[PDB]
Amino acid sequence: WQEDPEPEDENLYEKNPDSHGYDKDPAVDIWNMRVVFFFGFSIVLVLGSTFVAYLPDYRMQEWARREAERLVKYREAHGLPIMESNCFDPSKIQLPE
Amino acid sequence: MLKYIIPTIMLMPLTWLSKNNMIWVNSTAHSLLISFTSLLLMNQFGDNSLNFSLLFFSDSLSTPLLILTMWLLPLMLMASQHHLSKENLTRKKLFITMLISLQLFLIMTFTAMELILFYILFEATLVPTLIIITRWGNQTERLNAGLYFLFYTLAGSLPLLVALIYIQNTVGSLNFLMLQYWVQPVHNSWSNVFMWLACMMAFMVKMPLYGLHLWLPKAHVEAPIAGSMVLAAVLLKLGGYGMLRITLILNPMTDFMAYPFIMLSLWGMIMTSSICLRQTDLKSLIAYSSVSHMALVIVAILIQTPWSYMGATALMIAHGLTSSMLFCLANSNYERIHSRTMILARGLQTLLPLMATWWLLASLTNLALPPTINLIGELFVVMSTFSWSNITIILMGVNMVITALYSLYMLIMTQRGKYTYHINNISPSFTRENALMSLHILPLLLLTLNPKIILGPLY
Amino acid sequence: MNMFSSLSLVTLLLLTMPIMMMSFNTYKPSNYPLYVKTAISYAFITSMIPTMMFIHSGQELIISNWHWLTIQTLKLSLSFKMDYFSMMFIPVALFVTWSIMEFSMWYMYSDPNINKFFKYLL
Amino acid sequence: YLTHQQKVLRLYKRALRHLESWCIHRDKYRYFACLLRARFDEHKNEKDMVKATQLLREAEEEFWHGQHPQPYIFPESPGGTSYERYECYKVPEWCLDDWHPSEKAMYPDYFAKREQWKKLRRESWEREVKQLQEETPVGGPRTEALPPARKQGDLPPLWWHIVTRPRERPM
Amino acid sequence: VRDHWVHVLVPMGFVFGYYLDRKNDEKLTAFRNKSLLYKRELKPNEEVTWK
Amino acid sequence: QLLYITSFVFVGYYLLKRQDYMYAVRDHDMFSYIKSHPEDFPEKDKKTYGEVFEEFHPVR
Amino acid sequence: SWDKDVYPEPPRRTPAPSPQTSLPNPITYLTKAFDLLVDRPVTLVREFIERQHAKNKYYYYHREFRRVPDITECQEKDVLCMFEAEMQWRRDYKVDQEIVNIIQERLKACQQREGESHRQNCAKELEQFTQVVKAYQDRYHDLGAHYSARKCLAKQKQRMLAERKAAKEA
Amino acid sequence: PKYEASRLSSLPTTLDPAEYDISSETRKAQAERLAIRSRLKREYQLQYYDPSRRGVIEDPALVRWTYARSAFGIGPLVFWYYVFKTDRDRKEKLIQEGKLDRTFNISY
Ligand SMILES: CCCCCCCCCCCCO[C@@H]1O[C@H](CO)[C@@H](O[C@H]2O[C@H](CO)[C@@H](O)[C@H](O)[C@H]2O)[C@H](O)[C@H]1O
Ligand SMILES: CCCCCCCCCCCCO[C@@H]1O[C@H](CO)[C@@H](O[C@H]2O[C@H](CO)[C@@H](O)[C@H](O)[C@H]2O)[C@H](O)[C@H]1O
Ligand SMILES: CCCCCCCCCCCCO[C@@H]1O[C@H](CO)[C@@H](O[C@H]2O[C@H](CO)[C@@H](O)[C@H](O)[C@H]2O)[C@H](O)[C@H]1O
Repeated sequence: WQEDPEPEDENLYEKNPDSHGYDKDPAVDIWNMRVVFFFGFSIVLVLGSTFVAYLPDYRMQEWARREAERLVKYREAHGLPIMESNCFDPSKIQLPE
Repeated sequence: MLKYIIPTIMLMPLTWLSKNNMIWVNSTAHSLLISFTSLLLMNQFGDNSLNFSLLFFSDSLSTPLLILTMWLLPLMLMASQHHLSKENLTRKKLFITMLISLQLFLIMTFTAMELILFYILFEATLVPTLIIITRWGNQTERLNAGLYFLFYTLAGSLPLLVALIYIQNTVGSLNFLMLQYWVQPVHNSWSNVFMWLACMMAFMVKMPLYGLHLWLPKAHVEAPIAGSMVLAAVLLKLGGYGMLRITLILNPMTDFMAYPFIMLSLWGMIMTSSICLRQTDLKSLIAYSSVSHMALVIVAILIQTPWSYMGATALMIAHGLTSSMLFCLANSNYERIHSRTMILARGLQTLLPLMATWWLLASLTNLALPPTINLIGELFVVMSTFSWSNITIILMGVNMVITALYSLYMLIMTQRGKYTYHINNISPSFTRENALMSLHILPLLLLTLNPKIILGPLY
Repeated sequence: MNMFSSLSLVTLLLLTMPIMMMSFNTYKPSNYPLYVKTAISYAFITSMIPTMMFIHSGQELIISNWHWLTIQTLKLSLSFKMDYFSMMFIPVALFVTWSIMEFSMWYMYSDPNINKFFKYLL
Repeated sequence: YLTHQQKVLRLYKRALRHLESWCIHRDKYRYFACLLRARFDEHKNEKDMVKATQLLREAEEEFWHGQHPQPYIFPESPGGTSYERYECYKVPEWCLDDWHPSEKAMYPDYFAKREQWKKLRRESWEREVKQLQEETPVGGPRTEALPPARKQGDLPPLWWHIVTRPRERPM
Repeated sequence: VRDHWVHVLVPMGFVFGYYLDRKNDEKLTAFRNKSLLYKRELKPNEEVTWK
Repeated sequence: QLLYITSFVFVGYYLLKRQDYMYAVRDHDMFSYIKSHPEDFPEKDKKTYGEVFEEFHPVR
Repeated sequence: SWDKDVYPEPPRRTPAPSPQTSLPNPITYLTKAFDLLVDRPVTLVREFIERQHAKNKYYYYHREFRRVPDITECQEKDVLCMFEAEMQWRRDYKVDQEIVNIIQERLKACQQREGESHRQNCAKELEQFTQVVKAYQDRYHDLGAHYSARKCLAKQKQRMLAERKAAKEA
Repeated sequence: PKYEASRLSSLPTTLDPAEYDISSETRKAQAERLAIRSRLKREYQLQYYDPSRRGVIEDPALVRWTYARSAFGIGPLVFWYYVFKTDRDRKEKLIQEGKLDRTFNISY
């Protein structure tokens, strides 16, 4: 058949020794590096890591600890078991038979 | 979820209405902004899930998978734009559109309350994924890879549809919040055995379960880089996410029905890890590595313990970044030497010193060095399966040894030794490539500082 | 207590500082090996103080400074054990490592990656 | 592939090296080396070549029984402790092509001289290919031997990767 | 600006998405200040407990 | 392009009216039948979970 | 800074110095250097910061959850009641996890504090740890990853039936 | 004592009885082997030394190898199934009887 020959591979560095590898046009190439570095590293990674570091008591594990401290204090001051085996009051349960 | 659905949809007009030479800048920049806002999904509560509406919700399982999904889109754009540079403008925009449409289906899939809605979206991901592979793969057998990928999925997904519709008729609803309260035990009967298999086999194929895994290496060897990235990092986890949800309504039948799949997983992880020691295609080696890692996830889900579910969640996130990074590393070599043969280009640390460091870090996370979230997830599963049966520690420990062996074998073969004499086109690493590698590993390692956000609902 | 616990942690934090400076904050490539060797020699001195307090009165303590993760009923914290074995081993290890780095400054003098060699030893 | 003469001479050298590994001390080695030589000199003039092959075969059976299990190896020989030690520092010369212009500017004299070599290479290549065509029989080379240059101004065919190979101690 | 008008599309999509998420909560107010857990008396200047 | 949008909306609006009407009729039929046949739709007596027995299946 | 009843410590007994040597104690002079060179400048920075903090005193509160009916009082499939009971049970489950964590912290502090005498002197902590773990195990162990107040109740009723049978056979 | 070759330790060439009886047929075969090697060497060298070439010299032998290579199934599953099933039946039996110690076991 009639078909084009395979193109030869092109080295971005030959025309643009300063290439960042994003585009053959140097102005576009530089802009594309800047958005990736800014929106990728400066925003998402830096500010996103800061946002995660300061989440307000993620899934109440700090509240649970404070609440556990409040109950341990109360139960020991009143001679109660720290924890009971039964999760639910037996009086509210009607067993079969 | 509309604050994520709509701006994702708007990426399409952005790409089509951009100046010809700005399509990668604009799509990449704005997809990164969507990824930033995805962190608002971290408003999770200890008791209740974050229930937006009648259609969508987000708990601690879906949130990390959503963030990973939206993080992966800009990375795929960065990874794709070089080998698509000669493509004509319309076909470039169509390629970006497939990636955007994949994100749209994925974030809806991970947040649907009702299981039929999850099913339709779960199935819809097939279309852009198949089109990405068969249209933009390089080799002849991408056509076969598409058919294997398409028909493995539908061989399992059609029974799932029948089971889902059957469950709604019996229970009255498939809203996942309703199922949590109206779930009833599954008694022993041949009918329930096939209901169980219909509810599970579709997700097993996706993971993929050992013995249903041969589509995966075929798919990876044919896919373009973006295809492998999304496939390895997110699409496999659709099956993991599906199993974690649907096992709710399969007790207590999972007690004995899990055995044959646990055996396949426990033995399969050793088999696939060993196979990696003899793989000659770098992409095929990474594909088999995924099978081995996902075998742990299947075991974790099936034994259904709080520790195993936490490990499964961490493993799914950790594997997604690690495996995606490895395909990107493998692809960076390929874009120079145009071959996936692992033994072709050796001693690359001499020629590309900083890319050798990325290879080193990706390998270290792949073999689960403490305290990477890769090890955290693996360790939690190993902890929990020991209680399930102490003898499992033998298979778990042996798999750790083999994983270290093939992970470092990859590193030694490609990066160390002598360089191949006749390969004289190993040009210095581009800024784009270095940024791409660092945009995988840095967030992965930063997650070590705060693992709790990837441990899932059982945390 | 406060001198004992502060100085035992300073020993560890001091050793990591040459690794952090590799991020180029205040980095002198010209003699990085001398910099690494000096930190080892200073860490040895700082560790001899809590060792001396242990030898004197048998002072021992545990530092659980950072709560890293809680898995239901398993709380994981970064926790350091300044006891008999650590108080005696650390000064010895630092003293031996101090000699080896000084030896290394001569043995590996011609290695073009001598800087990386000292980072890896550290 | 090896002649009988080559096999005997290879065995003598191999036997002497293992004997030195055993003797260690120079005076002891000198004594036993001369005895070993006298064993080879005994059968030096054996003209019956079937007998000569028997002598060598038994000699190699003797060597295999008496060899040192841990013989001395020169440090940079294959199997020695410094073998390939410096390969990581060997960098092929084409890598300089990719240097940034600011890096090349640090060595203006070196890179001007490098351009002359690259010009010498380009202008010589066609004559090298032609010389090899003229001197290679129809079937192709029967051996790996390469010829010298035959005229003035010609370079020996296929010289670049020999002449410009990395230094043994490149850094 | 014909040069950069396309850069408001995804930001506007987010604002519209945010607004529609809020409008949907207005349809799910059947238990506002009525759950046994959180029900209370309204503060003097309060119309609704959340919106 | 304008007539394409207009034609779809015009036809779509009427199709949505009949759609919503047909579901209203279905519901009207269903509730009338339940009222006409109270013996087939008894108000079942509901137990609390303290009273109902559910087997426990340990996950060990 | 914390409740001494929740995280108790016994009164501390430090012996006085009793030198039997004329040589100076290096630790005593290093201690004085540490006070002058480390503690005082550290204390000066802290007091400046606290002075800024006193100009802006604002408060946060510990959230209080009213009690709602348990899963035992919920009619079958009544999701509105089940939901509130389920959420309450989940909050209690997290609290009980931290109660165990408090008791384990007490035990570990005693072990370190008592030194070579821990085996005898930490018996009271060991006993309290043993009991809370048993109660915690009874409530929550073996429920599985899909735990719920329903499954928790099913376990208690199974335990109650085994205890009723054993008492009857006696 | 003669050398016994093994799969992982070959017969030395100096001890191989076929290394000392080299006939005209054997020499002819060695020359044919050297000729094949030399022809491939030249074909490789004309590209490797070509100053205008930048890239990879594709090796059909390497391609054939990867192509050929890219082109005990229930027994261990059954074996492992009975190992874990037998272990878990034994363990479950003891817990129901109370004979398994789980005093401090509250993580799973
Ligand atoms: C009445 C109901 C229908 C409502 C329709 C509302 C939208 C109407 C849009 C009309 C304007 C279309 O604009 C016409 O098409 C495209 C994009 O716009 C422009 O041309 C385009 O070329 C390339 C893309 O191929 C890019 O540089 C850029 O996207 C744009 O310049 C044309 O130069 C313009 O003439
Ligand atoms: C990779 C695929 C893995 C596949 C794993 C296959 C697991 C096979 C499980 C076998 C058990 C099937 O479920 C079994 O069905 C029969 C239906 O007759 C039920 O038994 C029922 O029918 C039989 C008739 O023979 C009656 O004697 C019995 O009284 C009745 O209850 C059993 O109570 C149930 O245990
Ligand atoms: C709400 C958050 C939104 C964040 C969106 C981030 C997108 C960032 C994309 C930056 C790419 C800019 O890339 C390019 O830079 C300058 C902008 O003056 C312009 O480049 C040129 O355009 C014309 C002349 O041709 C001049 O007006 C301009 O001074 C000149 O620099 C291009 O028109 C623009 O395409």
